Amino acid sequence: DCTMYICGDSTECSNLLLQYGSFCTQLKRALTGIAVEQDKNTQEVFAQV
Amino acid sequence: ETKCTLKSFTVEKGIYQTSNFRVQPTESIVRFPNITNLCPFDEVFNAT
Amino acid sequence: EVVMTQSPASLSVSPGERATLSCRARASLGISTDLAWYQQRPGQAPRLLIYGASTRATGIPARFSGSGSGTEFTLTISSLQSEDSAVYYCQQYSNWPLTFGGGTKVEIK
Repeated sequence: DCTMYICGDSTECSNLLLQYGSFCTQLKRALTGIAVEQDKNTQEVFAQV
Repeated sequence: ETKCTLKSFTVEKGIYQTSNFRVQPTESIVRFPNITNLCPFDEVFNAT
Repeated sequence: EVVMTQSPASLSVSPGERATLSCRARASLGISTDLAWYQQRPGQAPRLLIYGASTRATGIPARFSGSGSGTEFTLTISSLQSEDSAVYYCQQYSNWPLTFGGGTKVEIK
């Protein structure tokens, strides 16, 4: 979570962070892709019957 | 709110990580040491 | 500012007995011996008594003596005569609320 990690629940920090655009929409998507890949990896090996 | 996050009007089936929830404060407290006497700043800035 | 108190309000001693005057200033840090004493006889203009804590200016009779340092200052006078009946003051030339004492009117018994 960018908002909590970068900024200590401060409104001004969030207001300045919105100025950077989508630097976390990309960061929050790669981790979900990795999680989905990990979930598929364990199923591709054992679920064969 | 999910539609707002996805910047679209039709969302397909699935599970999405939308936002975060936090608990707001109830009040504010202030704690200070017990001091009452005034500081002697007049001697420093008004010296013969 | 710096405001000093001059007590007692009016001394009353017989001639030949030492008279003590105390001039104290309400300062958190103090005055550091930057005090002066003055004499004002009725009529004519006031005349200086002592500059600084102890030392006396030229033309002052040996009857006047000053003492005290830091925050308490005491003035002692010996062998009083009829010319010593006057209002006495005290000013501190340390800060810049330049002011005089509260006013002491010594009386001769």
